Amino acid sequence: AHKKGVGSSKNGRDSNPKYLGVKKFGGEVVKAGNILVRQRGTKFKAGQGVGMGRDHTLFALSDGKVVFINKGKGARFISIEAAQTE
Amino acid sequence: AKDGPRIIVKMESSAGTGFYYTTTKNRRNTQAKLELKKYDPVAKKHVVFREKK
Amino acid sequence: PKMKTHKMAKRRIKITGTGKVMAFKSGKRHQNTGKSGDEIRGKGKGFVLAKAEWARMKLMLPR
Amino acid sequence: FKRPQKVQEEAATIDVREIDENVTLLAADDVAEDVRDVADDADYVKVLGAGQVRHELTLIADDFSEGAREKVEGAGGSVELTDL
RNA sequence: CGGGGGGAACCUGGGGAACUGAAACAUCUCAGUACCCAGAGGAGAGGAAAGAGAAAUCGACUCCCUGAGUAGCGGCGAGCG
RNA sequence: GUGGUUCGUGGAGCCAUGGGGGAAUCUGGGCGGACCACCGCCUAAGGCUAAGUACUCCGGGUGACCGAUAGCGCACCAGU
RNA sequence: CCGCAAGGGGUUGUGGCGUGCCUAUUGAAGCAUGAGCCGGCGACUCACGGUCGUGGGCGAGCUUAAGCCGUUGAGGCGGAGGCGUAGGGAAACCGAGUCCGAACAGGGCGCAAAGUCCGCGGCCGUGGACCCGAAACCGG
RNA sequence: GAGCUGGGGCUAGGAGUGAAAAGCUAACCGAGCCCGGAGAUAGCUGGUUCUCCCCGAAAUGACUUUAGGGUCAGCCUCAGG
RNA sequence: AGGUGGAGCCUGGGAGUGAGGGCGCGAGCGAUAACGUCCGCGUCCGAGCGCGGGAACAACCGAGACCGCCAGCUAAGGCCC
RNA sequence: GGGGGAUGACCCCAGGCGGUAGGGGAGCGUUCCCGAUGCCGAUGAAGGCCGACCCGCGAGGCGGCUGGAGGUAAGGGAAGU
RNA sequence: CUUGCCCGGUGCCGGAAGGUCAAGGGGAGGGGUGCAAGCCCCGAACCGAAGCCCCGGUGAACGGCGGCCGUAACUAUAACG
RNA sequence: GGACCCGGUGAAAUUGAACUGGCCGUGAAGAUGCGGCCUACCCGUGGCAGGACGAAAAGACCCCGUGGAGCUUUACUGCAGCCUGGUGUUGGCUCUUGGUCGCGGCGCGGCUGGGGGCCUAACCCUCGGAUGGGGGGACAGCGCUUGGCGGGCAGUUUGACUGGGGCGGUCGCCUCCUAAAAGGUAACGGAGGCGCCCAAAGGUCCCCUCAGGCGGGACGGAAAUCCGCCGGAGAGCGCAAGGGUAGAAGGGGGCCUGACUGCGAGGCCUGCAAGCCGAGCAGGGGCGAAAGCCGGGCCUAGUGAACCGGUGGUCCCGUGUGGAAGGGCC
Repeated sequence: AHKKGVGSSKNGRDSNPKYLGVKKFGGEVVKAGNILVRQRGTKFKAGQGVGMGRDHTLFALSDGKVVFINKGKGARFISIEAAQTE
Repeated sequence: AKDGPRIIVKMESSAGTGFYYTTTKNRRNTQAKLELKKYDPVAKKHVVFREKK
Repeated sequence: PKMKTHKMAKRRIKITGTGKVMAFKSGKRHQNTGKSGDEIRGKGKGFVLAKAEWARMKLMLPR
Repeated sequence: FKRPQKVQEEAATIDVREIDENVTLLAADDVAEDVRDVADDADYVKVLGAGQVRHELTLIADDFSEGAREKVEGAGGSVELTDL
């Protein structure tokens, strides 16, 4: 009443990472960028990454959310010109 | 839970009476009859809190 | 003549004039779940759509 | 959550504006200085607030909501059943 | 003096089942059904309450509608109700 | 220890009983659902009782019922 | 041969382009099965519920069972009930508000849009219930 | 001769008998036959009718004692905004 | 932005198949073997996507079958019989 | 779908129209119940037998021969179609 | 002619002193209502049956009845180890 | 002796229909009927078997229906029978030891338990010649509950995958690769981890700067321990991988436990349920002077519906009212 060996055979299961909302769309106080949950969002867009430059999301409200390192936590604000006096 | 007399043993802790309790998992592993910390029973707020059960 | 899984009608169930129906959250709790707290703050009421049709119906009439 | 048999008690659904109005047609009886208690639509008189009391009237019934009973005072009375 | 033998269907008692549903099947269901037995009648069944329920309210038994697919029974499942 | 009851062992009563103990004659004695106080009901452990509902072998009536492979299978020396 | 005449009938000599017919099938002429031929039987129905749509009678709408009236036999009275008339909640109970709670953060709802009875239908449940099909179990 | 036999009977069919293979039990008993549950259930198999108009399918995904079923999705169609 | 033009979105009733293959391509396995299977991107067939072609051949190249027998241009493919 | 429809219909052009499960709309005959101020037939009910008018159609009408007695509904209803 | 070897498990036969354990007796004690006598339960220390546990006997009772290394063996188990 | 020719009689399964040739090719891959071609008059009777996938029979061999029926054992359960405690119509007489509470003990006391005896009037049997005798006898038959054995029988069951059924494997969840570059996809395709744990890897406030290599000296000659240089961090992080990433999660020390209740705007993935994130609002703390962080961990695995029940809190229900059994809510 056990299990065997020499049959590696070991399928893998599912995930579901994304950039949801990609860069520069109607910004809604909701899941910003994703690739590491428990995540700790940030302020506006993010531009820090194992790449160099940065990314703007011409979309501004409360805040977004990170992914733990990847992407690059937000902080470089950027409400967007669409955040002035009505 | 999965009651496993394996250094894995579930317990709680009163609120000096603050009245009832609050959730907690544990491990004899170390410090046996050891278990204290504060909270806040329906009883006002705070209150010393032994855990033993 | 008709009745209804009176059951489910008992447990989880019961509609609003809205023509909709709901039953208490229903995450985990109330079995195994030393788990956590905030998770606790995880039992109000969960309203599943589509299917809530068998349901409602099958119940139909009194509820 | 259900019981091991029957038991139960009682009470009904009767409310404000409701009356004032359809009770406006209740004027075919005690709809003058109005000693309500129809007798037309319901069972076990209760008074729902919402609306705006009126037709100045004393009501021989079970009870009613907050405002209601209030509004009541707006321009009318309030009598309760049996013993209260 | 009466019986006993009948008799399509219907009647109460005596005894009394699997299929099948539950998408298995042991609980459950079909049911107290189908069948067999006894026996009364032209109808038997039943029938003036150590009843019902609770407004100090109701009152024979029966049957039709309604109560109600409600109160409720349950591997709270199919259903029964 | 079973029954019936909506009750499938249940907080589970009433009535009915398979075995064993085996009370009272009106301040008696069951009952209103474990039990208990108080209230309220009823008076058993014998009997008779038409009428209101069920069923068609029989006779009649009527048919958005049939017409000879339909209707009862069998319209006439057929349960032969 | 022209009882519907200058247009058609019937039969074919040639040539010209052509794989039958049904079920189940990725796919079928079939060599997969179904059927020899003709005539008649023979298969999505009824009831109670519920469910949407529609034809229409009043918006509070609507009727049990029965009482009476009945060539034809003529319907008419019957108001226990039941769905709507707020709902929200395990409940107490409150109530156009309510439950969680001790907090003005959400769930259900308010906001009338109001049905209701019936008729006729596409359906859904109980039904033997689209129609026949077996090996078996159980009673006498 | 545990011989063949006529005539008379006894047992019986979830039960008989059986010098015993599961044999024989009114010509196919691995549990007889008729009537009854009953038109048992039957993801399987077939079978499934007169014309015509309009558009136009899937043969994937998710969970199943579920894999040749079916729930929910995805792709059809009609009514209104 | 939109030349488009006719798909789109929500509510709601009625569904069916819930297992397909064939071809090109990019991958998996496989003896880079099979009209092998296994996932993907487009097409393809769907018992009529019926006709042309490639002899014949769903199916690969072209084609979208309302109907008009004794019209006209072409496709792909052809023009010694 | 849209430009005016008088009830028809007529004109443009847009615009397709191959289609099994399967979805929506429209029509056809079958035996019956109306006889919504309806009745034909011995110089034939009806079925039969045969056909070069009417309809996309499933059917109609109508004329010739047969055969002994019925039944048709101009319109709505029903169903063992 | 001759049926040998094993009762660790199993069936059985015997044992019954000891553990266990049902209904049950039999009381500590708690509980509900109780103005109170009372009036219902839960009740446990100990005594308590076969059975099972434990001791033995049991094979024409079920059943089972070893493995490899070395050694005279000019070569091979073997006489031995 | 049929078969053959005559006269008399005169069936039968199967069959859509048919005037049914060979070829080599083809199609669903073994064709008279489709293509090209070659032989080819119309019919018959006596024959000979090859093809018409000929006839017989909706394969018995196969798998599939969470079909059926028979036998088997340490399959599941249950009954028949058998053993068995207490109880009953199963009455007397005596011999006895045990418990117990009261007043190791003994004396007594109520209590009650074990047991040994002919009898005997039930009961049964007995008979043997009649109803009386005889024999057993409190038995037992036999009734009720207990418990036990119990395939003797009765009823069900004994999964899926499966590039044929079986044997073999294998089914959840975490990562890589496969996925063709958004997301995401089979394969019994590749390889590898998990059904833990840590009370201190918890919360903050305060400090640290890795592996390694080289050069110099104790106990030291791999491999420390210190001292001096070099360093897109290649070390470091409890556990598998992969992302991360020293600025640090990562290494110490200070107090501290929010490893919070009431909630959560608003999103990720999603047919379901789940799964997962999260500012900010309030009560109440902790850490810092404070600007702020704290609703366990660096993450993504450490898993489970709803019912069936336990228990600590409620004081919501409590089936005539007062309550409690019991129930709902946490």
